Amino acid sequence: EVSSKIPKPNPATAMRDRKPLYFLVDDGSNRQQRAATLLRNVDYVIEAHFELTDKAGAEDNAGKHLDIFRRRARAG
RNA sequence: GGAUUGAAACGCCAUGCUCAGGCUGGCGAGUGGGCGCCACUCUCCAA
Repeated sequence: EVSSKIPKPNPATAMRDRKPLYFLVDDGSNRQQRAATLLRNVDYVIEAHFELTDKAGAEDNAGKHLDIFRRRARAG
């Protein structure tokens, strides 16, 4: 894996003088090795329900979104 | 259309099992034993 993220550029100066930008993965300490332990077979069932946000418009109704959700889930 | 301690993340670049060594030297299938004992082509048919 990699050691660090990328920095923000300045579009103006970048083009006004052609300059390459990149991150060099293979260089020195940039390379980092990480181990992991993980599950191998899973299955679950989830129970939940909706609730109205404060910014919601007056026309919004939870049941409508719930029906949309059921449609989408059935259709995959 | 904000936010699954999440969003991105190569095990990678390459190296001869090599050089060589006798299954050899040699040993008798060899000694010896009867196919023998004995038995009618014989009775009669002109040229």
